[PDB]
Amino acid sequence: SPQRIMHIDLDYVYDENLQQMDRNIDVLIQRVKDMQISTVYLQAFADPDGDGLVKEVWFPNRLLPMKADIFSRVAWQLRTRSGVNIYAWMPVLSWDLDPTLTRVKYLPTGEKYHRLSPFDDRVRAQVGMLYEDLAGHAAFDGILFHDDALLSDYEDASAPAITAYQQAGFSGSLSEIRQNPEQFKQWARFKSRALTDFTLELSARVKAIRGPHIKTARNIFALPVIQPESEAWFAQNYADFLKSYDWTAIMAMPYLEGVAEKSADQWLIQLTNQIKNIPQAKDKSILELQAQNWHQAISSQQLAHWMSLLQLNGVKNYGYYPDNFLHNQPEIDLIRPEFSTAWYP
Repeated sequence: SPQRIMHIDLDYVYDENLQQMDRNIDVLIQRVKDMQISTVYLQAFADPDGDGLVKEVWFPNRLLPMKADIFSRVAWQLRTRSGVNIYAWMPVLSWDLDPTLTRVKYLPTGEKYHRLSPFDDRVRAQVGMLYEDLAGHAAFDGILFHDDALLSDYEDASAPAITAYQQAGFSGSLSEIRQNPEQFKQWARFKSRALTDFTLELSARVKAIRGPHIKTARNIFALPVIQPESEAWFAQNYADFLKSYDWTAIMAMPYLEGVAEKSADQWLIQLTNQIKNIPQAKDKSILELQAQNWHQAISSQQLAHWMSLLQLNGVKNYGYYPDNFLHNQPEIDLIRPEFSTAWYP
């Protein structure tokens, strides 16, 4: 009954030698089966170097090269052999599409992921096509919208964004908006809503092909959850996520956030406190722990400890990213007792 998530990169199975690649996939399938959990968030795009721009994907499509046709069959094998549902993990904005498409612009007079602008209708149509191509070539149970759906307090300064702000009733001058706290706050919420609405447009396109049973999840950064004024520079709002998606996947990753080593546990506890202060928020949230320190491995002992910590703090829905499945990291013998749902009726 509780949700237990393995967040997996298909980058880790890839090999130009398909025979070897299929052997790698076999290990993945067995690994997830052995963990006895509920859900895999499965990478639909390639990004082995973590360059923050997607140039190729793991499924046939109309716009970008397919590095390998592996998403469909890995999704299928996980669902039928490994006992899990599958969310296709997709970027929202960070796509290396046509150069004439509008990119998110930073405020020219501003103090100082490679993202396309969600306010350009052509961006929305082309990203839409990619989601439609995914939906039309694979079977899966949900969509995980990537953490790249964010905008800073100096974004988006592009022409289509400015037009959208003006249509919404704001000044066309972002600097004038920023000079006034009341406007600045309302502008932040507008951007949050705009990003959310774009994801929901994409979900609708997938549902027009896969049908209405598709669930939605989206990654949210920890700051908008634990210090909500930070919405101003993230364009992510926790309550908005909880109302808009089936699952809000919180990146409960203290070391990614640069939290001091000995303060990780207290940071996690504080996050659970904030969540529990919103009724049923924990019931619609997944807390994703980190299994790597960006890279070294987080010890299996530490990761299991964090999972114990979440349970003891009343959080039952959780998971981790990434899984080094070809190398048993984290060690299944140590993680499984704090992760498996097999005991649950």
